[PDB]
Amino acid sequence: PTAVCSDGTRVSNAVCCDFVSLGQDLQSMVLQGDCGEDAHEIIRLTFHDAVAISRKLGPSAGGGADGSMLLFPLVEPEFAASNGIDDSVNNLIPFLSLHPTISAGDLVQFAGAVALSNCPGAPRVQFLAGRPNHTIAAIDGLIPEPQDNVTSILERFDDAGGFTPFEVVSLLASHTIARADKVDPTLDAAPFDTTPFTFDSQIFLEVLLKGVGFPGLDNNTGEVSSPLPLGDTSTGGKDTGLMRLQSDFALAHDPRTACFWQGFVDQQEFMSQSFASAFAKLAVLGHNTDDLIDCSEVVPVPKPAVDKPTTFPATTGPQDLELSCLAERFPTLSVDPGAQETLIPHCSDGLENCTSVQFSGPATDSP
Ligand code: HEM
Ligand SMILES: [Ca+2]
Ligand SMILES: [Ca+2]
Ligand SMILES: [Mn+2]
Ligand SMILES: [Mn+2]
Repeated sequence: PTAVCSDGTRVSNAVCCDFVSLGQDLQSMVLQGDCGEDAHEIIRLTFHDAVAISRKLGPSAGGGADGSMLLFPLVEPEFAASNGIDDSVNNLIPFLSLHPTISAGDLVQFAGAVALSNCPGAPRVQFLAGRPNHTIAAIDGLIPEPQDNVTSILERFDDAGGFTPFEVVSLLASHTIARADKVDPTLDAAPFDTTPFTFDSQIFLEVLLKGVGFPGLDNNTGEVSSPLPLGDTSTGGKDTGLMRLQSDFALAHDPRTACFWQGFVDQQEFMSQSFASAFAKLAVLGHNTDDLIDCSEVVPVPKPAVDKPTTFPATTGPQDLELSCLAERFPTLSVDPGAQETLIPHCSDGLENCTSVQFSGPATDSP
């Protein structure tokens, strides 16, 4: 039966109402309404928590979206594939006691939904509640790494939850708001696209440009050359140059995924809807949706997509593209004016001095 919540929201089930105050606390205490560092790491955690599940190995290998990352913070966060995930994990642990009617699995996925809503252009994702509050730690080896090839990547997603190559590329839209802190031991927050605080299709276009150099070292595992490597870090600045993952490069050029990859370029609505569909499927891995309840209405309405069209970043152009998809012509797009590479801002407000909430906690990371 229906009820209305404290902020006035109509809900199909009154047990959805407990998520209202949780969302408010996630914003006030961690996310701060920003599509910033803390939001990005929390979105990354939804994937690390959910994908640790295997059809072929059976339930003992992992329970998927079950909050195992939070309930066993001394196990999975410290596996090599998850180096750096401790930040999100430690930020979320306190909410377990603060909102004890909400399972760790629900907490992770709801935090991800709220985090996404802070990012201009992101979809309002489905949110189902009712994941059980108990599980066990997954085994190591279930999380794809940037050095993995496409066959491996596709097999892992298929084994986790029957994701198709389209769904995999759709999920990787998330790298439109992604940066790397661990891939290069000399770099902090190296962005994967020129708008890491905007949920747009720049990532799809920019992975297709010819690489020309590196923002840091030239020999990091899982990293390939970037088309826009220049930053201001060599002189003490925080605007790290753009980084490209080997896995993104490979997905953009593999015959199984290349057309899906390019298909999202300058297709904002198609990209956000496709991400939303694949993400909703990721969010319930390890669960039958019949055992869950629909609490989608308590997901905040996201910031709207920006006005700006998809364009070539300064100093780049269509002549720099490496195309692989024969089925669809790459669209004609404007080029941003400028003779020099434009620094990619370290903060959503365009400055370099922003700071982020970080709670201390039991999960740890390595350099
Ligand atoms: C083949 C699959 C994937 C690979 C190889 C991969 C790899 C990576 C790597 C290497 C980083 C940088 C981590 C660091 O050094 O700090 C990263 C960050 C990130 N990942 Fe992915 N990822 C994959 C899929 C996904 C999916 C499915 C999602 C979400 C649906 C996701 C969301 C994110 C986000 C939001 C960040 C940014 C975190 C931040 O900026 O602080 N990734 N990913
Ligand atoms: Ca898990
Ligand atoms: Ca972006
Ligand atoms: Mn960190
Ligand atoms: Mn990060």
